[PDB]
Amino acid sequence: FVNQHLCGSHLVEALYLVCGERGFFYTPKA
Amino acid sequence: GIVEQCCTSICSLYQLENYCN
Repeated sequence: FVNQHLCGSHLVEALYLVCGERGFFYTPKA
Repeated sequence: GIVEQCCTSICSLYQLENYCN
């Protein structure tokens, strides 16, 4: 589920699954 | 940024983890 084009909610979902309890930061404008 | 690396181009676990806390 990680090696493809991930945009919007699809990208946010991947970060959620991968980072787990560590959490993550989502910055579209960077 | 993350959109350029994962949305506009193909993502990777290596890059995704760069955004975990």
